[PDB]
Amino acid sequence: SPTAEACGYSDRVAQLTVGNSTITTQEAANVIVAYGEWPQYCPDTDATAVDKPTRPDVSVNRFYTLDTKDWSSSSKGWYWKFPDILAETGVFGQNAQFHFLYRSGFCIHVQCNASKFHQGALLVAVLPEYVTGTVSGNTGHENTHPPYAATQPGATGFELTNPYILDAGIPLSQLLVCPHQWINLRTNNCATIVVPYINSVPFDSALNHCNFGLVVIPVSPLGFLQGATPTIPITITVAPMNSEFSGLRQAVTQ
Amino acid sequence: SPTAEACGYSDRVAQLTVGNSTITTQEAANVIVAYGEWPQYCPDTDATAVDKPTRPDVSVNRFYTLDTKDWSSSSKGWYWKFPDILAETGVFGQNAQFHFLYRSGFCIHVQCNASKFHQGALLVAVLPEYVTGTVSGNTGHENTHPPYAATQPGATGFELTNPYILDAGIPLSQLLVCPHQWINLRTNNCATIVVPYINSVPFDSALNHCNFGLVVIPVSPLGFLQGATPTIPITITVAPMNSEFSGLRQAVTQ
Amino acid sequence: RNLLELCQIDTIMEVNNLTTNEATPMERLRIPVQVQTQSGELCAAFKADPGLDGPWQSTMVGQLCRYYTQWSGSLKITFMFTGSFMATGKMLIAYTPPGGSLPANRMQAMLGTHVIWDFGLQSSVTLVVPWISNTHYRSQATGSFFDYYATGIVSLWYQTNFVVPIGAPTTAYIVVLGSAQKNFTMRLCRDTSELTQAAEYQ
Amino acid sequence: RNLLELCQIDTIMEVNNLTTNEATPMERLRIPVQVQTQSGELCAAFKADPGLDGPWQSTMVGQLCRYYTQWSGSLKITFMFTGSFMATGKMLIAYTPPGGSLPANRMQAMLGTHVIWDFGLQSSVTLVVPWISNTHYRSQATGSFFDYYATGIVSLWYQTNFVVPIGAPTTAYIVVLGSAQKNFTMRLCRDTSELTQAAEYQ
Amino acid sequence: TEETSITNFYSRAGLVGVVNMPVQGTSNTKGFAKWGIDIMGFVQMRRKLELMTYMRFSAEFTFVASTPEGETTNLILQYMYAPPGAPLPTRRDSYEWQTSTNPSIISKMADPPAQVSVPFLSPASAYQWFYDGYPTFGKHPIDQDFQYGMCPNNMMGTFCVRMIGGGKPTQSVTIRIYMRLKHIRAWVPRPLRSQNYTMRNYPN
Amino acid sequence: TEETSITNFYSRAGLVGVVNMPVQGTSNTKGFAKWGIDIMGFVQMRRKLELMTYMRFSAEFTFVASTPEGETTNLILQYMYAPPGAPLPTRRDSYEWQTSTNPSIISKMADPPAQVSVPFLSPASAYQWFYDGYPTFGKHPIDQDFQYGMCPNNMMGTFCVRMIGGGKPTQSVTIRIYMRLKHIRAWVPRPLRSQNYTMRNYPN
Repeated sequence: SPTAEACGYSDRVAQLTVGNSTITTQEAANVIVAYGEWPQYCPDTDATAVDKPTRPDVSVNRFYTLDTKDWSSSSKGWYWKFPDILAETGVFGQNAQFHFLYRSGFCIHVQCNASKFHQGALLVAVLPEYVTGTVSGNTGHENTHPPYAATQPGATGFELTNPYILDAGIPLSQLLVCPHQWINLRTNNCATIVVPYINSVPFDSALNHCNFGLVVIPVSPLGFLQGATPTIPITITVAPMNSEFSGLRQAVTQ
Repeated sequence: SPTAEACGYSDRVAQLTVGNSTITTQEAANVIVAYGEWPQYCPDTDATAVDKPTRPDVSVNRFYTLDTKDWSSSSKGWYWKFPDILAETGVFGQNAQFHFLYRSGFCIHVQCNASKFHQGALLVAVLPEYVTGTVSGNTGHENTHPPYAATQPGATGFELTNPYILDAGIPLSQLLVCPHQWINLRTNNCATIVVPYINSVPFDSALNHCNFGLVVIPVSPLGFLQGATPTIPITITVAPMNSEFSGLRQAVTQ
Repeated sequence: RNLLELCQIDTIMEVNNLTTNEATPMERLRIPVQVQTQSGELCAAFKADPGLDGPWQSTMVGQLCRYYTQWSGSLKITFMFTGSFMATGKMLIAYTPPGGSLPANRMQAMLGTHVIWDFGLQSSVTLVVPWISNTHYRSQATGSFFDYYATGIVSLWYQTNFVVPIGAPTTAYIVVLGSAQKNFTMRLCRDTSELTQAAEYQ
Repeated sequence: RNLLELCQIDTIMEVNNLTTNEATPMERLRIPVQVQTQSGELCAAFKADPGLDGPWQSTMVGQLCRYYTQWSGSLKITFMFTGSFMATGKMLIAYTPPGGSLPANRMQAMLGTHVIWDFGLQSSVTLVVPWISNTHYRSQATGSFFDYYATGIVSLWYQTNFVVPIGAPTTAYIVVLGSAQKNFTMRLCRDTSELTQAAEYQ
Repeated sequence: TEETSITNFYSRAGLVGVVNMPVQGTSNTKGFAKWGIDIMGFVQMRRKLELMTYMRFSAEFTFVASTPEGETTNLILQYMYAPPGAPLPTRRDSYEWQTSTNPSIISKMADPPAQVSVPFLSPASAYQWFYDGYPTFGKHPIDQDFQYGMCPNNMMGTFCVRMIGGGKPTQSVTIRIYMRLKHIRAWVPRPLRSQNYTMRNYPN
Repeated sequence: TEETSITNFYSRAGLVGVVNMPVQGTSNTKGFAKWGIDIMGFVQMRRKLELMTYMRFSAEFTFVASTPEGETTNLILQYMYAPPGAPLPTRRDSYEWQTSTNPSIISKMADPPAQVSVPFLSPASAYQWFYDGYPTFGKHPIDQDFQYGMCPNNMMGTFCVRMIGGGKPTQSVTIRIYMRLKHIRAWVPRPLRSQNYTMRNYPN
């Protein structure tokens, strides 16, 4: 069985390879693959499109270190819309914005500057639908509703104010049901997940509503002395698997 | 066919063996086995429990001479709740009280000081459910109901006031339907029964309502001269077959 | 499961319905036998058919017989001698075949179908009662009307006597069991003759 | 698809239902452990059965259990030690088998079924809770009435202690997960105990 | 014979119970009729069942509706079947009655009569006609005392029967239900009893 | 168990919705009843479906008619089934109602009840209980904003139910419909949620 102690995983290593990038981290997580699947390329039977897709594998599929966020003792998590975030950056993003249809799984690496001390494991999860919702005036009468900007966080992967607010309405406790790779950070704080996914909607432009949202929300408070460092950054790098796009057209950020 | 004369049975002998005890009596009864079954150990298919049962065979399965009761010319019978009676004594009882589930058949030997003269055969029977009932005020309006103490006679095997009162509401005549080994005592007064039983309820804690009640109620009055002895004790010894218990926990008499 | 299985059951029917008490069947149930110098006195008699006497009906067999309008089968009645070992004495138990009356005679009774009991020889003796009938099946309840119904009578008598060293009881009991033979059948089930509900419920 | 699959799910049940806030399950959810010189203090206790405590019910397992009137299956509760690496300390987690009460004693508690946790030895330890029952299946909601229903209790205690270099936090949390073993079954589905609609719709 | 065996004896249909929902009557003004379902309830049936200690039940249910008049009227009656776990409907209109889980049959009065077949409901391998001893562990008071019998295993559940109308009925309906046991395997020596009255037909 | 699996759980019939066409009532004076058909609409059902992200639907429909009285009357009701493309009838008499393409069944009230089996309607491989994100490309105002949810794929279509009469009805009819899902294959990890109120049973 898995080592009991570590949220871990990985003392040992992890290596992610993609075109024109390889990243290895000693402080890594063992990869957990979504639903025991691995990302694939859309089958002929599967594909309606009838246009030969372009699969720039390397340039597109590779390592983007999109963002770093420092972590406080506790922080409100932010979660990261899959399509947009890459979209902002090229090459992938430019194509993604350009091209109507994007579908692909990707491999995700989250790493922190390794700290033994860190505790208060943080939940990381990917959610396909993730459908956001509001207090609705908190009366519930209000019946309120999305930002476009919210909808497309872009690269930033705009944060969710409250952990259950994270999408949607799903309590921190219950959220676990969607599997997480926790970073206790008690061990090295790193997570690796590959989420091959079969999408609910047979195709999502992802030009619009994002295919996935990657969420990070701390279960347990970081606790620590005055004695040692107040800060540790958390950085996320992800590389998509070979994506499929159709609709060459003009470029729109949309 | 069976010897007509004897209620008997046994001039010849009976021997009961159990761990750390063997009892043989010349004045014995030939064993009658319940329903043509013999006590067994619960099958895997049979058992829900999923805990490895403990089967202390010898210490548990062996001879307890629980009680002796002298017999008058006529006496009101008492009947003996199976689980409790052993329960009071160890080793079995201690475990029984300790452990939630007890199920097992047992071999029963009832013996009297042998007397040829004795007559007025006494009915001995075991009843699974035996469900006691009251006169209910004798109007029948009363709708009355159990003692806890009554429920758990403990070792003593508290007596039933009236023979049909014996459980339940079952006339001395009719009672025979549940098979008896009678002791006429016309011959040697001894009975041996092994009652392997398949219990109605798939499991009974027997911590509570007793699995069986062993009853002794005289059909025919003892009749005898001034000429010879007024008294003869009747003693019962029983040894359980290998029991099954589950739920190790703490000890409760309950 | 079969009712017949119940019929077999050992359970005891009283020799004759004599009610010292309604409440206790017992009083009738055991039949006294005592030392009596007289020769061929009548121990007891009951209509063999379970229905008539009643104690039979009280017994499982009787109860079931009540259930079924028709029964055919050899009935068996066992008698057990509860007296003391020291005691001895011989008895006569006779089935009087239908068409006969109750013999009311030692000699008359004896000839019928009988067994001689020897006490001390045998504590218990087994009487057997054949199915003898004009009709293949008999009806359960025997009214005045139906002869075909009627099974016959059983009677017990003293063959020799009852004898005991003084130092031993003068008087003793015999207990009666009864059952149905392996081949015993019933038909024409009826509403429960055996038990009628005191009240029905909505 | 099967509900049971959901039952397995890792998702977290709070050790004991302590509501700092109704809104946030979290407060109860994490259970403090702190350096305490005393020996055998009670970390926490909850009725093992998911229904009673509530945090279990809040969890997927609890929710499902609410669904089905009867459940049988070994439940598993994992505990995760969120404290810092530097920290160490040993704990005792015990199932008190039915028929027992909550031990309220280190010694009493320990004997039952227990594991000894060694912190630093193992960040996390896994408790296991067997299905021990008189009856093949148990009912979901445990009222005062039904003993047969009742699963038992779980309690956590300090085996050794909690210890940390100063420079390290005195206090730490443990997070509780729970799941159902491979063999876990439910029966007698009922109207959604788990969720009742605030209002029905035409 | 044939008759002797349990199935033959049993197979005859029986009237387990009748429920009344008077249209006019204040009682059952509310939609309610539910019944807990006992194999028992029939005095006669009770005794027979009592005869054998344990049985497994498979059964056919037959539904008929008749008024005290004996005349039949047109109602569309849907009655659903609840397990013992469930909350029952509180009222005619009660929400649960629109329930996903309770077996729903929709019939008219005639019907010609609805029939169903229904499984044995027990956590345990059998239904016991009698229990001696508590379902409950805890201390055993004189008050609690009534409790010995119960053997909750022998608790079939409820039929809830719902009428359509939001309003009160125009016409009065009563239901009689008949059960056949599809097939029973029963075996155990157990006396039938005739004795004095603790209560109706009661040993004890 | 058996119960555990989706089909067993699902298989129980449910009341997807009831529609009222009061005879007297001004409402539904016009022939109209149509309903859009949502798998949802059942609060309870909604939650259960929500539990799994996607499913494919095959279903049985059962039709029953009852009045608030619960009494049944004789009407001959023909209700046809529209796809989402279609213009719907405008009125009772409306021409389209005499339509070649909408599944037509003719029944009387009793009926004894009409039953049908109906296919999954979606351009896409599944119905999604939730969508996060617009069906629409264009700029995303606060006004437009309500729009995120919709996932038009999960739009079953309409049943249009027509009465015969040109004139107003004498008697009042209401319809309750029950759905069984003939068989569902559903698989996806997805939490059921209990949480505070954005709205009824709402994540978000």
